[PDB]
Amino acid sequence: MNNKIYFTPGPSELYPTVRQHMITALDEKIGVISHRSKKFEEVYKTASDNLKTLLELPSNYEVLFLASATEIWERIIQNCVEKKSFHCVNGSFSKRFYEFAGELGREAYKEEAAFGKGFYPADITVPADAEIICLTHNETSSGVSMPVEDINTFRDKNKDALIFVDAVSSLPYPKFDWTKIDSVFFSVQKCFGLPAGLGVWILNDRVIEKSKALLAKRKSIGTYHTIPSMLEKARVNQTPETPNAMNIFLLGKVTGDMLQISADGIRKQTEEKAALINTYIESSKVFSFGVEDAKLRSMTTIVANTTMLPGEINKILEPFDMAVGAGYGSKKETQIRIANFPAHSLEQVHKLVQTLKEKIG
Amino acid sequence: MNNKIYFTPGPSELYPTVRQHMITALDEKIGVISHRSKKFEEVYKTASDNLKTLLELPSNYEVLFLASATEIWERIIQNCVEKKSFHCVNGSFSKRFYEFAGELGREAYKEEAAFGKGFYPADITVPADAEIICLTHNETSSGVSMPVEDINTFRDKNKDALIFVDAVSSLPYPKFDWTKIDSVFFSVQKCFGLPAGLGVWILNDRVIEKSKALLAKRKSIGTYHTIPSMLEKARVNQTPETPNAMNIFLLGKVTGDMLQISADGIRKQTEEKAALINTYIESSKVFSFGVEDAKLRSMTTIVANTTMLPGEINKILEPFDMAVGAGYGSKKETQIRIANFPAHSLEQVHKLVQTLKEKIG
Repeated sequence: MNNKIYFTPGPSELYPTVRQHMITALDEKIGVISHRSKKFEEVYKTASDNLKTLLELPSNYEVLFLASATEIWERIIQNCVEKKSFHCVNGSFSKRFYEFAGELGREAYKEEAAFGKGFYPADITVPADAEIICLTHNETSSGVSMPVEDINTFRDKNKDALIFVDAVSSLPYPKFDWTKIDSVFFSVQKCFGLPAGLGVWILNDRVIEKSKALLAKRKSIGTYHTIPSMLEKARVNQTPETPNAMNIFLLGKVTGDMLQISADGIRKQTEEKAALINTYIESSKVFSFGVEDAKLRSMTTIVANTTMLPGEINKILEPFDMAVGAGYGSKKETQIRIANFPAHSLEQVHKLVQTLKEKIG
Repeated sequence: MNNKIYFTPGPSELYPTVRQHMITALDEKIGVISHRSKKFEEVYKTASDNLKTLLELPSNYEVLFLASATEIWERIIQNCVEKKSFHCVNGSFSKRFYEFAGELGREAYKEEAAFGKGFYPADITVPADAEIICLTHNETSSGVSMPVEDINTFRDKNKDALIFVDAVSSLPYPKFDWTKIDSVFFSVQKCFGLPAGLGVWILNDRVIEKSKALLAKRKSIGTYHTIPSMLEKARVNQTPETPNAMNIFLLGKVTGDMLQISADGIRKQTEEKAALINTYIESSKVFSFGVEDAKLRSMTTIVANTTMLPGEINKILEPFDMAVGAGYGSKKETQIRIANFPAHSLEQVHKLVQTLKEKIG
């Protein structure tokens, strides 16, 4: 029995109801039913509808299921970019997405900020010939966010561009204005508290139409995971290929649970936990903020500079059945990353902070 | 509690140990651990090694994990075909794979047999400029197989071509001669008895080298799921993106179970069940063979023509806690499809046949 609580930024601690929901999945033989069955269609619709409700999506948006967020990066470029994209790059994830454009033979503009820093939109312009704008709400590697108010400044910079937001390590925390962007995506092993194995692509009419326009130009936009392919199946509560039904099932159940709290309720809970952690960092003799600009510090993946090795910190936390993440990549010995996801309770965070205060200081 | 036994050809009845293995997964927090952790590397290696052992793969082959078999169709063409492929097409799955080539801008040769029929290699030639040969060991839509002895005839028809075999609905039944082909693939929701959400691509040095050659020619071969990308990670017991750890875990456990029986043992078990079913079809007043040539009838997905509607058959079977598949597509009212996978026991098949004999005849 693994009793350790993981404050790691994805995969992470499973949403607390997942165990019982998985037992239900096994009992109901969710893993056995046909992906073409009425029962599967019901499972699909529950997850799709619950996301639309939780995220308050308008009628011009659709929800599509894929294998991973990384897959979604690829599909965005294949379906929606003929020649050029524009990317805000400030860390490892936003950088990799930018790199995909070139690997796929496209030309990408890059607006870059140093690792540990964010963006100041007043200073940013977007070339007119950029077809899409790729923003990262939460750069998980560095702990920097692009708040919704900043995201909202991009629409007028290039009115015709399709705006995509990576909220992989933050949704459902940000509350988007769906009229100012065109698409958001995530995968389920971060704030949704599921095992990895499912990506979710939320996209609007403008995105769909762009894919259809490229296909009409006799450009290949893919195969099974073209937007039209996925859309045709989504309209009958299905997927083109046999999907990860277990996760679609679990997602509908967890989102149901989330709806009982409400998205705003979860947001408040997220903020209360972040405040506990940040208050401790304000006076810690070991930890300091990994991101200088307080407005741009992530509420969901809190990155702290540390004078102590993360390995040493985790060794101290082990007897207390807790673990935090180490810094990303080359920061693995100089920062920690504390996941603050819905799966993490106030009491768990309280225990973490108290333990850190007492044993690390 | 869903107590019905599903003889459906994928998804299908879970391997009998899956329930307890899933409980272990939950207990060990397999869904929580990092995909970059030593523990994950161990899980990965167990699944990879067990497949190499079970399938008796030689040293020039590697095992790669993807999201689905359908994804693998796409990746084969992207990574390995510059201009032209060759496909044997005799049903819905083999047809769709063939269609992907054109959707991706390639030109595909098609060797076609009617639905319900198979191939006679003596009569088949492969153009020299075909870069790959795509064979389907088990055409799940029609219940027709291409036995290994027939598969083996292709190597000399085009020595330089890469030979790919779709064994999605049959592995581990066929026993391939790995020197006469270059790659095989499957997904886990058929004979491996897992919930859907994992594809497996087994490929050799020749396949790997072709991908590297195309990339060198300055052709895009993809992004996260290029062969080199996947290979680099496979060599450290990882994947490029966050994968379906639950299924990688379950796959290693089930393959462990399978190894205790042995692949040849499972083959004998498969044959014994098929014989029970086929003996009944020989004298049934309702069922007849969906495939005329006995040599080409599938041992894993048995297709029978039926004078009774599958819906009526299943209504009769319902009180007995069993179900069979209906015919594929336009055959949904005139054929049934009986899955005979490792998950189905001799006693279960015996119960099915006895019930059919007694109630249908």
